[PDB]
Amino acid sequence: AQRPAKYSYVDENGETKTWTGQGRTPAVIKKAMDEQGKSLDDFLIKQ
Repeated sequence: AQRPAKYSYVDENGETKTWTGQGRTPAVIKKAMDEQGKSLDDFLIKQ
């Protein structure tokens, strides 16, 4: 608990849908790969 699941991303809404729960793959990762990793580190918000 009290730890990041794996990563996060936005798509349907401006809010983070999150990878776990019901994100998995293939999903938003398609667009990320299409734009050539436009959110590699940005997935987990801003460092």
